[PDB]
Amino acid sequence: VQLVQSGAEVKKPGASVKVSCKASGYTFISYDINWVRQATGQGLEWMGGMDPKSGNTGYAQKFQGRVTMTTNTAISTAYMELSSLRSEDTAVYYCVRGEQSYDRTGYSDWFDPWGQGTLVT
Amino acid sequence: SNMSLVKETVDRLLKGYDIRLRPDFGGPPVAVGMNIDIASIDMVSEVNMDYTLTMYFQQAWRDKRLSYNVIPLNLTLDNRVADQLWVPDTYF
Amino acid sequence: VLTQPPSASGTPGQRVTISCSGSSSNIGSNTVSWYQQLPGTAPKLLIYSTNQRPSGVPDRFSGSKSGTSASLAIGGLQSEDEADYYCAAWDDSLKRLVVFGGGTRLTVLG
Amino acid sequence: DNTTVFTRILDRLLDGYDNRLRPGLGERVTEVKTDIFVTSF
Ligand SMILES: *[C@@H]1O[C@H](CO)[C@@H](O[C@@H]2O[C@H](CO)[C@@H](O)[C@H](O)[C@H]2NC(C)=O)[C@H](O)[C@H]1NC(C)=O
Repeated sequence: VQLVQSGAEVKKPGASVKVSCKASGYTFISYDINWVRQATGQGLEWMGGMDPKSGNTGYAQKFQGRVTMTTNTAISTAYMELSSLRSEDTAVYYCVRGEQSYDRTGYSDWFDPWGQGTLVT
Repeated sequence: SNMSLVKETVDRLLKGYDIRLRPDFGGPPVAVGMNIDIASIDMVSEVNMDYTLTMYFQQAWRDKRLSYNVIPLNLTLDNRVADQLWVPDTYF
Repeated sequence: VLTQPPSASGTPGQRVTISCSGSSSNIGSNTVSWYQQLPGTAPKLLIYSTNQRPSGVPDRFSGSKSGTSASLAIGGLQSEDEADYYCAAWDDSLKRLVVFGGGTRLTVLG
Repeated sequence: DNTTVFTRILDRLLDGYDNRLRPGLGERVTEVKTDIFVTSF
């Protein structure tokens, strides 16, 4: 598959940002989109997740009240709304399709395709 | 704590409990109240002259031996303890 | 937290291992999955379900899991194995939560 | 002697446990996360 995401954005602190990636190559409903941040100087950090078929989200503890991951089934595009920006929210925001395999002995989950897409504040 | 407190409560209730003796053995009769939540009446067979019914058959009585004061909450015990209590010998 | 060595060293041809540690709620209960990230691009899946390997990754790479720790063995180390390797592990503290490791910068001595 | 520690843990794990009282009998509410895999309908 592939997850084509949006271009780079530049905004000052406090201005809510917009980042979206359109899912192409698979049934956008079967798999759940997850968002991941990666500060240039440091490693990956999980932003949150949300099942498109329902719309239920699982935001990380440290972005509990700042992120809004909605989706549009019609266009097969999912996007977040990070608000209350600071100087430390500059990082490349990937959107990763979370594949899953369930069977007799429990779940096993992973982020298969990944994307791209930067942001600086 | 609470968990242990109840552990000793129930252990004390069951220690020295004679399952062979009904509530108030030497006293007045014990009164058993019954409910039935009929879950289903499956098959009424005219050939076998019988029917089948699944129910939640419930009984309620008083057993002064099983009285406690040191907690207020309604106790619900694992079903395996029903082997160690006195339960009426009801039959259909 | 998923602590793993900040970096690793290896000369070509020597098997080297990246190891990650975590509580019993993330790696003990669930399965890890390693993510390579060649410098200057986006990370891509490397190992999933702690053993299996996607179509495209050579048998060169393998994964393992012992109790509350997981290890990525990079056998036959080559030049193009210079990257950062991250491990993820779904945690059961909440209904949806993953934990990415700090990352391990693997260099190729020479 | 890896077996000694395993057996010690297995024997000690059940000391004082009352299997008639659900975990958190008065402190909490027992959350049970259920899951089903239907081998055949
Ligand atoms: C034990 O169970 C009884 C029976 O359900 C509970 O009695 C009820 O208590 C509420 C108040 O908390 C009353 O409004 C109801 O009318 C009571 N029902 C009956 C049938 O008595 C009781 O609360 C439970 N706990 C204790 C400590 O008694």
